[PDB]
Amino acid sequence: MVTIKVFSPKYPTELEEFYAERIADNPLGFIQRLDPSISGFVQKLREHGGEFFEMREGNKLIGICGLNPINQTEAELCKFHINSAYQSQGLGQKLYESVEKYAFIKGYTKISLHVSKSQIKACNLYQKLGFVHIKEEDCVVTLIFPTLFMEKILS
Ligand SMILES: [K+]
Ligand SMILES: [K+]
Repeated sequence: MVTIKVFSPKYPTELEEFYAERIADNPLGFIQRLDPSISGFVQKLREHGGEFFEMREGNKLIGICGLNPINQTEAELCKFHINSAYQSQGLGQKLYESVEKYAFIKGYTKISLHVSKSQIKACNLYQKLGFVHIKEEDCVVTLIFPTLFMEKILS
């Protein structure tokens, strides 16, 4: 039974551990800009009016997804991460579709996101989910993070 809900920890550090496992899952050897802890992020997101979701297989946390309000009608998808062993079942898509229905019910008509240009598999999923390419920027930080900005209108 795959279940999607608002994230609720089984134990206080469950999210930290899940997130560290996702960051550790880097087989192509991409450079990583590490991120408060994810639990702090979630707390702040909820205080700002956002929401943070789990997907579980039985009791096992297998995915997460955040929604962060930009304004009255646009939300930003954030911290979207699936355990890569569940990528061929289309469970990333299942979690996103639940999150999207939630967004829609909440009065959002646009979801925006940004993603590293190196992350092919992620970009390909977002395309599959109906995100459209708006712009690329090499974000200077000197480290350059080539970044893809995408949106989806909801109906
Ligand atoms: K890289
Ligand atoms: K819903």
